[PDB]
Amino acid sequence: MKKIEAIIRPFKLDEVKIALVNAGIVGMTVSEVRGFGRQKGQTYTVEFLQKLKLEIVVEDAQVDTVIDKIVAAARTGEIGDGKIFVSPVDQTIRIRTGEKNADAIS
Amino acid sequence: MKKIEAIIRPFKLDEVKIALVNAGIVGMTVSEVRGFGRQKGQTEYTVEFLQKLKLEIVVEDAQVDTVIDKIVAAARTGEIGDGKIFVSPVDQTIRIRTGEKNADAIS
Amino acid sequence: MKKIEAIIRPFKLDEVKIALVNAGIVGMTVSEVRGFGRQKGQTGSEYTVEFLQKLKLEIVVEDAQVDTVIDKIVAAARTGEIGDGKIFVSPVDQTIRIRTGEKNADAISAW
Ligand SMILES: Nc1ncnc2c1ncn2[C@@H]1O[C@H](COP(=O)(O)OP(=O)(O)OP(=O)(O)O)[C@@H](O)[C@H]1O
Ligand SMILES: Nc1ncnc2c1ncn2[C@@H]1O[C@H](COP(=O)(O)OP(=O)(O)OP(=O)(O)O)[C@@H](O)[C@H]1O
Ligand SMILES: Nc1ncnc2c1ncn2[C@@H]1O[C@H](COP(=O)(O)OP(=O)(O)OP(=O)(O)O)[C@@H](O)[C@H]1O
Ligand SMILES: O=C(O)CCC(=O)C(=O)O
Ligand SMILES: O=C(O)CCC(=O)C(=O)O
Ligand SMILES: O=C(O)CCC(=O)C(=O)O
Ligand SMILES: [Mg+2]
Ligand SMILES: [Mg+2]
Ligand SMILES: [Mg+2]
Repeated sequence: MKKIEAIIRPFKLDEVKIALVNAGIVGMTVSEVRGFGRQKGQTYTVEFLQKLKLEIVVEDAQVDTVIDKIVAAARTGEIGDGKIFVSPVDQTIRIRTGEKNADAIS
Repeated sequence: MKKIEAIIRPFKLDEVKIALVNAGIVGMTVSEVRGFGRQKGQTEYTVEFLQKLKLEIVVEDAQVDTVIDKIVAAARTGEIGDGKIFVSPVDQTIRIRTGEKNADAIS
Repeated sequence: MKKIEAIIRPFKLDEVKIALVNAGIVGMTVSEVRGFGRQKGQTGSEYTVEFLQKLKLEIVVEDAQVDTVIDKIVAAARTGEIGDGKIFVSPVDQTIRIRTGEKNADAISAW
């Protein structure tokens, strides 16, 4: 299991969501963040820009799927399109039922 | 060391916090997020986000099952959307005020 | 690759941003969070555990930069009073820059 964290432009949320659900990736967590990349917030002094952070936990088999769909959906081709961080998840538990791992993600 | 990340119904934060603290787990970070799971935002094609709270608690390996059990007992209501919990590795914890590390930075 | 998460006092954001960028650490994500540590949101006695406003910094870097990031975070954010903050380091398997599809070292670099 992996966690996928993607920072994207806020207006791209809808397209990203649709692309993931259509590919059978259903379950994600969204929050509001500010940030900068290599260009230090310049569309020198350094600025933070509004972004959205998507968090998506899946089975290792699905990681490349999640990455492609976000990239396809979030790319405009201008600087500040986002960045994606894949990190390990040791264990997932659904709270309602107590199911673990594969059963908690499907 | 591990990070436990629990997404829960917002109203359940108080109970969750007291349960954790009374079990000796003391240090957590909370943020407002939106989300959906399997049922796509529906309690009732469409997919919607609902407001959830995300709890992050970094603890030692030996405390993980305690954190999980306490969050589950406090957070469950019995209905879809009760939450989900992810445990992930943490290499290093550092207390900024003293520069203390790891077990002494969590204790 | 490591993710550094630092929970700091909100008014320290600028000092941290300056210290880090000047050390060659350029790329960061900030969010608003609430928290308590060992002293349970406190500072007469007091009985409720309270959440206080904090900022979460997330900085992904190459392994060779972890020490610099911690040093600069400590120096910028410390005040000597409780609640100064906590830093968590955790592994990153893969980084992808969405504009180009560059990965890992390229996608963390300034190039
Ligand atoms: N190393 C990093 N660590 C944590 N967050 C980062 C990092 N790099 C970028 N971010 C976050 O991702 C957002 C998007 O970054 P961005 O797309 O600007 O990356 P970039 O490397 O500058 O690529 P580009 O050249 O296409 O702009 C940033 O505003 C910030 O939130
Ligand atoms: N795979 C996932 N990745 C990231 N976040 C998730 C995932 N699944 C759920 N979440 C987050 O946890 C929240 C609660 O999920 P929820 O409890 O509805 O999970 P579920 O698997 O659908 O279980 P249930 O059948 O009990 O609803 C979601 O709104 C979302 O924020
Ligand atoms: N074990 C933990 N897990 C998750 N978040 C934590 C933990 N400990 C602290 N935090 C977060 O970091 C913030 C600052 O912590 P704080 O500096 O008060 O740590 P401390 O251990 O109490 O050290 P000090 O004695 O200097 O106050 C908290 O408000 C909370 O957001
Ligand atoms: O965030 C943007 O839209 C442009 C600025 C940028 O790419 C950056 O700060 O890295
Ligand atoms: O989040 C809720 O309270 C109901 C919706 C749900 O369970 C889901 O989207 O998976
Ligand atoms: O967060 C603060 O500024 C003081 C309270 C504190 O240190 C804590 O809850 O651990
Ligand atoms: Mg950029
Ligand atoms: Mg659900
Ligand atoms: Mg404290």
